[PDB]
Amino acid sequence: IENGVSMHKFLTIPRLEELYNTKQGPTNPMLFHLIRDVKQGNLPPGYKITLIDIGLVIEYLMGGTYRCTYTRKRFRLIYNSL
Amino acid sequence: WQHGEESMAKALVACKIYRSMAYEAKQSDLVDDTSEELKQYSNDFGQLAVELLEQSFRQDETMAMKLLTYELKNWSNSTCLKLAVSSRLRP
Amino acid sequence: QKSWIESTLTKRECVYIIPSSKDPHRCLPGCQICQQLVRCFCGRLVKQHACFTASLAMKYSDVKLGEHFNQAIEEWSVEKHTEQSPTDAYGVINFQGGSHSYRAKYVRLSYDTKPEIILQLLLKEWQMELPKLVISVHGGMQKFELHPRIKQLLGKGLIKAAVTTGAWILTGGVNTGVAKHVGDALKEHASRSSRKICTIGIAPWGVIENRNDLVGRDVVAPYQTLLNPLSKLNVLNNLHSHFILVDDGTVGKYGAEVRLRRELEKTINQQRIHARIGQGVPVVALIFEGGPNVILTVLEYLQESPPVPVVVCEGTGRAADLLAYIHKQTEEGGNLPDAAEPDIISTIKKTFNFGQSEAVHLFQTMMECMKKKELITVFHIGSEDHQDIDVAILTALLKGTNASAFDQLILTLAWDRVDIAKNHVFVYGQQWLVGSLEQAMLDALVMDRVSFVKLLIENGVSMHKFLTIPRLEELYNTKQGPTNPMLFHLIRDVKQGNLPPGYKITLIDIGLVIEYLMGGTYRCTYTRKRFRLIYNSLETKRFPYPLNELLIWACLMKRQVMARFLWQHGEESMAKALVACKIYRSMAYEAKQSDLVDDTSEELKQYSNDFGQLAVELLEQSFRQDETMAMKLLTYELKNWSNSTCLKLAVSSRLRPFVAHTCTQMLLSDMWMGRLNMRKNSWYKVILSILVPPAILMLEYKTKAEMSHIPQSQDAHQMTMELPITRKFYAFYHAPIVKFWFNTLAYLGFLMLYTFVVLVKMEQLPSVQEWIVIAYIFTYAIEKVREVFMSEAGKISQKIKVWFSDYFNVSDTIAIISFFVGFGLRFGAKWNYINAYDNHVFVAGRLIYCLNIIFWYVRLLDFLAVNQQAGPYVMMIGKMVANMFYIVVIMALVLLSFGVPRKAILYPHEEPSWSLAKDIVFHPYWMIFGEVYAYEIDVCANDSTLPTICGPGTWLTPFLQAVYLFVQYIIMVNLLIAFFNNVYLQVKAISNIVWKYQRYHFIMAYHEKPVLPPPLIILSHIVSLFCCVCKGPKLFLTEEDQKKLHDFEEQCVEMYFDEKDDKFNSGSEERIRVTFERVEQMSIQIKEVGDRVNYIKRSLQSLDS
Amino acid sequence: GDALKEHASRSSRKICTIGIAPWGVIENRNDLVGRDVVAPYQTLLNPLSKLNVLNNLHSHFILVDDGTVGKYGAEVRLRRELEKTINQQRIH
Ligand SMILES: CCCCCCCC/C=C/CCCCCCCC(=O)O[C@@H](COC(=O)CCCCCCCCCCCCCCC)COP(=O)([O-])OCC[N+](C)(C)C
Ligand SMILES: CCCCCCCC/C=C/CCCCCCCC(=O)O[C@@H](COC(=O)CCCCCCCCCCCCCCC)COP(=O)([O-])OCC[N+](C)(C)C
Ligand SMILES: CCCCCCCC/C=C/CCCCCCCC(=O)O[C@@H](COC(=O)CCCCCCCCCCCCCCC)COP(=O)([O-])OCC[N+](C)(C)C
Ligand SMILES: CCCCCCCC/C=C/CCCCCCCC(=O)O[C@@H](COC(=O)CCCCCCCCCCCCCCC)COP(=O)([O-])OCC[N+](C)(C)C
Ligand SMILES: CCCCCCCC/C=C/CCCCCCCC(=O)O[C@@H](COC(=O)CCCCCCCCCCCCCCC)COP(=O)([O-])OCC[N+](C)(C)C
Ligand SMILES: CCCCCCCC/C=C\CCCCCCCC(=O)O[C@@H](COC(=O)CCCCCCCCCCCCCCC)COP(=O)([O-])OCC[N+](C)(C)C
Ligand SMILES: CCCCCCCC/C=C\CCCCCCCC(=O)O[C@@H](COC(=O)CCCCCCCCCCCCCCC)COP(=O)([O-])OCC[N+](C)(C)C
Ligand SMILES: CCCCCCCC/C=C\CCCCCCCC(=O)O[C@@H](COC(=O)CCCCCCCCCCCCCCC)COP(=O)([O-])OCC[N+](C)(C)C
Ligand SMILES: CCCCCCCC/C=C\CCCCCCCC(=O)O[C@@H](COC(=O)CCCCCCCCCCCCCCC)COP(=O)([O-])OCC[N+](C)(C)C
Ligand SMILES: N#Cc1ccc(COC[C@H]2O[C@@H](n3c(NCc4ccc(Cl)c(Cl)c4)nc4c(N)ncnc43)[C@H](O)[C@@H]2O)cc1
Ligand SMILES: C[C@@H]1CC[C@@]2(OC1)O[C@H]1C[C@H]3[C@@H]4CC=C5C[C@@H](OCCC(CO)CO)CC[C@]5(C)[C@H]4CC[C@]3(C)[C@H]1[C@@H]2C
Ligand SMILES: CC(C)CCC[C@@H](C)[C@H]1CC[C@H]2[C@@H]3CC=C4C[C@@H](O)CC[C@]4(C)[C@H]3CC[C@]12C
Repeated sequence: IENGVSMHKFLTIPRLEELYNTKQGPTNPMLFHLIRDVKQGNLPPGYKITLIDIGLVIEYLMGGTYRCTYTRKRFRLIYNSL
Repeated sequence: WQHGEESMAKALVACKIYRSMAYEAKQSDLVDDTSEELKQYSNDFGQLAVELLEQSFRQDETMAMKLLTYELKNWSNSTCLKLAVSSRLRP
Repeated sequence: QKSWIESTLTKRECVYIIPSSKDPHRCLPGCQICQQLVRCFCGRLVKQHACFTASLAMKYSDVKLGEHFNQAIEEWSVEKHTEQSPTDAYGVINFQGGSHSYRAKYVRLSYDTKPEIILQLLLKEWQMELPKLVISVHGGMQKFELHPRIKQLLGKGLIKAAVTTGAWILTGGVNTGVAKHVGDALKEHASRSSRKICTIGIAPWGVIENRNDLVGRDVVAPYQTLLNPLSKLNVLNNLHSHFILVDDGTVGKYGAEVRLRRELEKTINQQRIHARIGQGVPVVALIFEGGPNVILTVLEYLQESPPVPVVVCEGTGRAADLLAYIHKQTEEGGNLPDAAEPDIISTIKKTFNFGQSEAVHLFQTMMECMKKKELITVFHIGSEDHQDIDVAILTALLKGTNASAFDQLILTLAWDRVDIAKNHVFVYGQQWLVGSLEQAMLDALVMDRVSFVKLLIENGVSMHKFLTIPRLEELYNTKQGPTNPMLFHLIRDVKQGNLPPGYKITLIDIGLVIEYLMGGTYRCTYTRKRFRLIYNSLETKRFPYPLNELLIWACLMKRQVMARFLWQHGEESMAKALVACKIYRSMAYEAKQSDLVDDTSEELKQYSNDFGQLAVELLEQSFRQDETMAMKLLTYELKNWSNSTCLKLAVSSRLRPFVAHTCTQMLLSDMWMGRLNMRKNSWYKVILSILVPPAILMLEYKTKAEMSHIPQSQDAHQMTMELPITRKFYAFYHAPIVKFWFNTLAYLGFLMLYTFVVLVKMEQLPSVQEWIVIAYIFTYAIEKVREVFMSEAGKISQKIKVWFSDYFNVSDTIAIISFFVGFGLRFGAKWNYINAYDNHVFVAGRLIYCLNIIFWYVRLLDFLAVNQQAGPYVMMIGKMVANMFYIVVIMALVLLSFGVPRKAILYPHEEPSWSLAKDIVFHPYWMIFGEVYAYEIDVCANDSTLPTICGPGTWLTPFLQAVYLFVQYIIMVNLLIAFFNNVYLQVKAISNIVWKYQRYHFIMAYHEKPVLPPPLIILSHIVSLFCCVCKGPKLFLTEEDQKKLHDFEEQCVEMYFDEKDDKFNSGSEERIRVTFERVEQMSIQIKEVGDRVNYIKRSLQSLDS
Repeated sequence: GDALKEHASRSSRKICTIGIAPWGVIENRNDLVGRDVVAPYQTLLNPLSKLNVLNNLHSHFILVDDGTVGKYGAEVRLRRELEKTINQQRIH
């Protein structure tokens, strides 16, 4: 960042979607569990995580009427574009 | 956290994420607990927010009270009080 | 348009077109290649214009039919062939990358702008404050490098010189020249640091990358530091806070910045540096490299009118290395030493190779620079030049520019830099004039620069000469500095509600404020006949004690740093600190109560408590030196503070740590004695000497010398001149210790009677015991009316408001009024003669006595509280009843939660009756105190005392009561035991302090009391009214003791400040850091000397071969 | 007199610094006239002055009245004779 990296340019969907789907680093076994809960109990074997699914975790973790930007119409629309 | 803006808001969301992860991790019987680690992570961000509010408050008490109550627009139109209350963050 | 920028500032765009020079690039189809590549002599090619008029000419082949008479090709004139319009690019850069997202402002103006409009932009539009210095850095035009030695030091001082003086740094802005390393200096040494430097960068729009990104109206720009290798232009540097981007209409070429920049320098040097000062914002030029354009610029400035000095930095690049070089080999003004033409042109030929004609031309340009050697500074970073470039940049404006020592000082004053003024304006052998120093003081006072007020007093300013009426009257009437909105409000109050619009404050009006703020009988020197007389007249206007008058000014203006400074200069140090505590304390009270603006009362009370602590810390210093003279300091009349007293001023401000200091308590103990020496007597002998008067002659007294520190009445002091017999009786009965016991024996014999009267039958007429009691309570009440009238302060409603601010004076009013209601009903009733108590009026009077008696026992706590130990416990009881209040409100709720179900379950068949109010509250209260009512629980039991109360639902009451007492005792009584035990220590500590404070009012009340107690006091009244119609204590000092006492106070303020520093300078934290800050410097000097020995070894091999 | 300044001549222990000068060469002679009078004396080094200013940090002064004014000289006798008059005193 100091030597000239703009995180606005480096934060596309596939990248930030890739960042969740990494075993090349310190990972959380808690996250894949949280995803199984919000997904009605199912987990397909491959299952590259998506951002609409992270949204359901945060909405579950923040509780109440919290609604993440990953579950909105604007994002769900452009998500299917990319 | 210290890069970007909305610093208290990001610290009070973070306290609530870990706090909920700790609760689920404790209650959920999946592997070894890891809940003592997440609550400390929560209380670390919850302390940052307080230490900022003290900083804001000593500068201008009127604008600091505005910081508590402005709609966020990036955090579901919530509020820094509402996020601290959401995490039972009493200080 | 809703924008001054849009309405006023203008862009530029080459509406006309002029093709590039001649050449088609390659590629046979001449017509295609023309429109494809060919640049305008504007600077942009045909397809970039878009120039709607020219667009319908782009189609034809372009604007301007062909060959066009080569005169007319070059007839490109920015004034003729380029057009203005409401600008497009003004907003906020949002530098992406780096860290923190540093955020700057920009604008795209035309070079056709008038110079004033730019100053209108920086200040009014961009909301900037006018600086006190401008640093115009010229130097490298192309990206270069500095030794990390030479880099960081220029980034120490170019910052520090710009922080302190609130300076603007005018760069090129583009990240290729000096702006890079200027911009880096912002980085390492924390340009924010809670104090941002307003760094500006002026560049031309035609040469900067990402022009499109900065287009838009008030738009945040996603600008980034992307140094593309394929880019040809420069990047805007990050750490510059502002940018001005001239729109020359062209693109690609440099050049259209140097006009505006120099004209901005003029436009700032034509601004008043500060409303109080009559100079202009000075300008200095700084250099880090240079080609021909730079050293030519250096020549311009030295030639300008006013001349702008120059600071060159040896060791930074082509020019600056040379400009120090040619300048070092020069003499006074204008020379090269006899044989230097060959050497210096070779340096030119090597350092910047043009070659043997342009060298000599620019060499002649270097001559005319070295002619004005006096304005140029050659700070060389090698060893120790001009003491750390801060000094050099700031002192450079204090060089041969013909500015007298006044003009030299006042500029360092605006900058708020004394180190410059000390080391470079008060240099040995300076030519100071008569009023220059005094005038600079008047500026430092109003601008609130204490450090120059110190400096000017040290360097020969007598505040007795500089404190006339108009000056000190002007000082109140200033907006050129930190002012107090509270003062003009205080003036409106004392002026009956009026305020004429102009209203230059006067000193008779400040006097009315102080008299209002100090209260009581304070009378300032500004309202007296001597001052009011000479005031209308204006040697005789010089204020013999000025620093008593500027201490008040500093405090009425809420200027603490000035107050504490002006406090420690002069004399009467405690007195000035205790007045100051009272001024602020009253200002805080008025500011709190008065609903004028935001409160500011938390600020004033701390200012009060700051001076109130100084006085205590001095009294401790005095007391540890000499306890006898310190007690004199408490009680001498002041003669500059309304003939008041340091105790009286501390009491006036309720300043308990001074009244509870062990010196006042040691004095109050010595006034309690009187002439008696109760060190070598005992209370057995004082009491016996009251009942046996001739035993007054066989107990020891004090001489006139032990009574020298003790204030006295006039009569009491006259009788120390002579110890005869009739002086030993006066000395005894007029001692406060004697008046006390002589009143306790009368008061104890009062209750014994009044107890007897109340326990024994009372017939129609009062017994002898009861008449003696009415005599006491009557004569005792006359004593209290006397206390109110002779209280302190002539304002009647204050005599009353202060007397009812005391517990035992309010209860006496109730106890005395109740008694004569009782005597009236008792005495003035139609007695029955068959049986008393057939008269309900005689009953009432008697029962008032039986309750009035309670007031007169509790009053024994006023007499028991004279003791060391008893007193504080007495004073605790009130503080503790106040603090237990809410535990007891809960205990009363638990009571009614129980009493109402109990009464309702057990007694259903009740009509409305006031007994219901009792029975819900009566037994549940007595349960708190050990009464279980064991045989009223379970009323249906065999052992019951209420078997008739047995009925439906009465089995619920033992459950209810089990819960009740659990809550009372096991929770609420032990919570209260816990309360007290965990609050005892701090209530006991406050209560010692409050007792020691009330001990002033108690003892000083007894100098005023008559001798005889309140049955025989009427004699002392009749004697006083007989001696009032027919015809307090002071500390009398001779002239040689007022002398030796002021010497004592001065000596103790010395020891105070000395010991306060010696404690600090000898502490651990202060020795670790001076140790730390020298291992800084030594570590640098070892590697320095560690570098020198590396340059000593080279000589060994050199002299070897 | 400056050495008194920097290194805290008071320091709770004042040095009894004496300065013997002649009265005829000192500025503000009139200001120092009077009987047991506190003098409003100041350090005003007027450029148009020709005489010397009494230094501040000296605790005492002996100003010989030679009868004349303007000339130096009438101090060296007393000073040396004071040295004798002290060296003829028992040190303790
Ligand atoms: C024979 C039997 C008959 C009677 C039986 C029953 C007797 C009942 C017994 C009652 C107890 C009697 C003692 C009361 C003690 C008061 C405490 C006190 O002084 O507090 C404060 C009073 O501050 C004031 O300013 C007071 C001014 C008015 C006087 C108080 C009226 C109370 C009257 C009650 C009449 C009850 C009499 C009922 C009968 C008609 C202390 O002062 P302060 O706080 O510093 O205030 C000054 C400064 N300030 C204003 C800025 C704050
Ligand atoms: C600094 C402030 C603190 C000090 C405060 C000092 C001020 C204190 C204020 C005190 C005044 C309080 C009121 C007094 C009594 C009147 C009310 C009353 O009950 O009257 C009764 C007596 O009526 C009479 O005619 C007989 C009165 C005899 C004189 C006693 C009161 C005067 C003394 C006052 C000396 C005070 C001055 C003290 C020295 C200054 C009326 O009832 P009755 O007639 O008996 O019966 C009627 C019905 N029956 C006939 C059917 C039975
Ligand atoms: C069910 C029964 C419930 C209650 C029952 C009893 C409790 C009722 C209690 C009422 C007191 C209310 C006052 C609260 C304290 C205020 C602070 C204070 O210091 O006040 C005063 C002192 O303190 C007193 O005057 C306390 C008096 C009561 C203590 C016990 C009396 C013992 C004697 C009676 C024995 C008789 C026994 C037999 C009688 C027949 C004076 O202070 P001030 O001048 O006002 O200044 C304010 C302080 N400030 C400046 C810091 C703000
Ligand atoms: C959440 C916290 C838990 C609390 C703890 C548990 C709570 C305790 C629970 C106790 C159990 C209840 C005892 C009563 C049983 C029934 C009584 C009955 O039938 O007959 C009796 C009626 O007597 C009454 O109706 C009185 C009710 C009992 C009052 C108990 C108060 C609690 C004191 C203790 C509290 C501390 C407990 C200490 C715990 C170790 C009498 O018999 P009878 O035939 O009707 O009449 C015979 C005629 N005669 C009356 C003329 C002789
Ligand atoms: C710790 C160990 C304790 C032992 C535990 C064993 C428990 C055994 C339970 C026994 C209850 C049943 C026995 C009585 C049967 C009904 C008839 C009767 O005699 O009624 C009697 C009242 O008493 C009642 O009516 C019942 C009382 C119920 C509450 C008992 C406590 C509950 C447990 C604890 C929870 C408490 C809550 C605690 C909250 C913190 C009426 O008799 P009397 O009063 O003499 O009046 C007769 C005359 N009359 C007709 C004129 C009115
Ligand atoms: C205000 C301040 C004054 C100063 C005080 C000193 C001066 C005051 C001194 C004296 C004035 C009183 C005169 C006495 C008259 C004698 C007759 C008498 O009383 O006989 C009684 C016996 O009892 C006594 O004789 C003692 C009565 C007083 C008891 C309290 C004295 C202690 C205080 C003072 C001394 C210690 C001092 C302690 C402190 C160091 C008999 O009772 P009776 O009521 O007479 O009979 C009628 C009964 N009937 C109504 C039921 C029908
Ligand atoms: C500010 C002070 C002033 C207070 C106000 C003034 C007070 C003066 C008030 C009144 C004076 C006049 C008294 C007579 C009243 C008319 C009734 C009457 O005459 O007879 C009746 C008395 O009835 C009663 O109620 C007597 C008791 C009332 C006094 C109340 C005092 C309390 C004041 C607060 C305490 C002070 C605390 C002050 C602390 C600040 C009946 O009695 P009788 O005549 O013998 O007839 C027998 C009847 N029988 C046939 C049924 C058997
Ligand atoms: C007629 C025959 C002749 C004899 C009669 C006389 C008999 C004797 C009379 C009284 C008893 C006490 C006598 C001893 C005094 C000792 C001296 C002393 O130190 O005094 C102290 C106490 O001063 C007082 O006044 C204390 C209260 C006593 C008078 C009122 C009674 C209150 C208590 C009633 C309770 C009711 C209990 C109910 C029980 C029934 C004052 O001096 P200090 O402490 O040095 O000051 C310290 C402060 N300093 C350090 C800042 C300087
Ligand atoms: C819950 C804990 C464990 C207990 C469980 C078991 C108990 C459950 C609860 C309650 C039991 C109620 C029945 C017991 C009475 C039987 C005997 C009787 O008749 O007694 C009396 C009536 O008593 C009544 O009429 C009872 C009133 C209704 C109950 C109200 C709730 C009280 C408890 C709070 C709610 C519960 C929760 C409280 C939470 C701690 C006697 O009246 P009588 O018959 O007219 O007598 C003739 C009178 N004569 C001769 C004078 C004419
Ligand atoms: N020497 C000496 C000396 C002699 C007597 C005293 C007693 O002082 C009396 C005054 O003390 C005052 N006072 C008191 N009085 C104590 C008291 C008064 C009455 C009762 Cl019934 C009780 Cl339970 C206790 N408490 C105070 C407090 N908490 N804060 C401020 N002032 C207080 C009150 O105005 C009262 O008039 C103090 C010192
Ligand atoms: C928040 C707290 C809740 C509890 C409580 O405080 C506030 O609520 C209050 C209401 C009071 C009652 C109001 C009116 C009457 C009528 C009167 O009728 C005279 C009849 C006859 C005489 O014989 C006339 O001749 C008798 C007294 C009674 C019942 C009061 C009793 C006390 C009560 C219960 C008080 C109690 C302490
Ligand atoms: C409600 C009325 C009609 C009946 C009597 C009320 C009771 C509570 C009154 C009558 C006498 C009163 C006392 C009279 C005198 C004093 C001394 C004072 O320093 C504190 C209050 C205190 C201790 C009073 C407390 C309240 C009191 C006890």
